[PDB]
Amino acid sequence: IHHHHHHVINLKELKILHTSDWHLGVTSWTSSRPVDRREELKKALDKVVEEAEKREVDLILLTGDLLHSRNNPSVVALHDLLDYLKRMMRTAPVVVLPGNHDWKGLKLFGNFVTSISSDITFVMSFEPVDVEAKRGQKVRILPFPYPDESEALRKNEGDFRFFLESRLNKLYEEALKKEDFAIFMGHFTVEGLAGYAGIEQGREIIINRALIPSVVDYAALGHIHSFREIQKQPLTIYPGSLIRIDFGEEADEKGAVFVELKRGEPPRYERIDASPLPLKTLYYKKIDTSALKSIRDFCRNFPGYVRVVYEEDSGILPDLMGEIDNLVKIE
Ligand SMILES: N=C1NC(=O)/C(=C\c2ccc(O)cc2)S1
Ligand SMILES: [Mn+2]
Ligand SMILES: [Mn+2]
Repeated sequence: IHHHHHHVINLKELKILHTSDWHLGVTSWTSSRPVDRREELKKALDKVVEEAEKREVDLILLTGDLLHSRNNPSVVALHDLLDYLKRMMRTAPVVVLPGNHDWKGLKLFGNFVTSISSDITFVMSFEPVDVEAKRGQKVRILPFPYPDESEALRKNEGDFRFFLESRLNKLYEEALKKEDFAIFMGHFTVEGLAGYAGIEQGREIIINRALIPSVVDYAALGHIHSFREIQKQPLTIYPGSLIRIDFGEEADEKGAVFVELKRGEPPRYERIDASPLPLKTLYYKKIDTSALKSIRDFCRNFPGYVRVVYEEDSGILPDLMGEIDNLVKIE
């Protein structure tokens, strides 16, 4: 046949796959028992990609931290990224909103790649971009990346906040000039999140959810590891990551989201579960004979990774990480 976009008259529906926060390249628990997450992660992504193909989505949105390493991603990590980007592009046009990147290689790459292809678009600034979806639908993208110099501008909280708000107002106005659909994409922490917020060791951008341009058909967010449905109008969602990165994500649901839009109807979505490996934390006062029994018994047939937390030493610990290959941390 052909392998370009279709052009359907008066089509007022849009099918979206939104995934985020891949963290390609991650090795977890390096201080206790390093575990390369690559194999588990690629399984999840395959599942997401296969779902996309089955649902014949029209557009694929990628937000958040696709690479784990801020400034120095490994070659393997890069190769997996570009590999998965190609696979999606074979399914549907892809729009990518990069996370908090350091290396300048990305911006030149993203622009060049966007200039030469009609199936991937990198949105690296605050400028809106119109894109064409799989069946010819015109989609206006309103991007909200991490601001480059303003976080380091050291401008007071007041002026910085006003900068952000004025940026959102601009996006609001640009969304009103929409042909067909408009989608917001952002990479920041929604104000008053509980409890994926209050994360440390990273410079944070807090945005009140009311300030997300209310006239968009969908608000695709990334940066947060847990799936959250922030609000219904405009439908605003963090997909979450695809694997449980660390033990604070034990109780999380991981996957991507499928979203359907129809002009005269309200937006509907289904979660696509990545069904990643489970995590479990076991708690004890001391590692006594009872605790050893409990640990050994639990880990025995548990398919995922296990952390043990305890308060006090009480003699020489047996080589538990030896007998139990599942146990990745005893602090
Ligand atoms: N600290 C960082 N987090 C990221 O996601 C980084 C880079 C990135 C580059 C391309 C892309 O599509 C997503 C993220 S750097
Ligand atoms: Mn982030
Ligand atoms: Mn993240």
